Amino acid sequence: NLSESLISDCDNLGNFYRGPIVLDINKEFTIEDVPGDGDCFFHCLAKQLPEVSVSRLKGIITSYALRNWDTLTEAPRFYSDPKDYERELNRAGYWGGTTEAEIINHSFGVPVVIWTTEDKKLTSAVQVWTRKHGNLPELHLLHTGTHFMCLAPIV
Repeated sequence: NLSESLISDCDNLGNFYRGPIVLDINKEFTIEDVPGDGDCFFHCLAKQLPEVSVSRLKGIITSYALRNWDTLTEAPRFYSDPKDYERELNRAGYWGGTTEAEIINHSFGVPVVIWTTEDKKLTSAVQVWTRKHGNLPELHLLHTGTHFMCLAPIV
């Protein structure tokens, strides 16, 4: 259940893949609650990036958006320009999600896999950014209700 194994069951939607995939969360994954002031996205990914704190992650994302707006898709769809995005992203209560997942994928190069669940027991869908460069281990998340948890395939 790493990124490349999932995409044949997804649609290729350009900058990411997405597909309905229904897996038993308790049977297939380990999941972890991580606190946060927003929706837990940044703490979850800071945990999975061992040399990167929450504040450093936001700084990397901010810089990447300022310098790579022409090659991003999600942030430019929802924000007028990188300055507008920087102002919102850097509020303490900002809710992270797919917009930052793309920036993390492009900046660190790492695959990002976000599973969604509607009933908290089975997944309903997965969204996948495939590797862009480097050899960092994949970042996986579960999006449940209005928050994110860390996720890893059971070994």
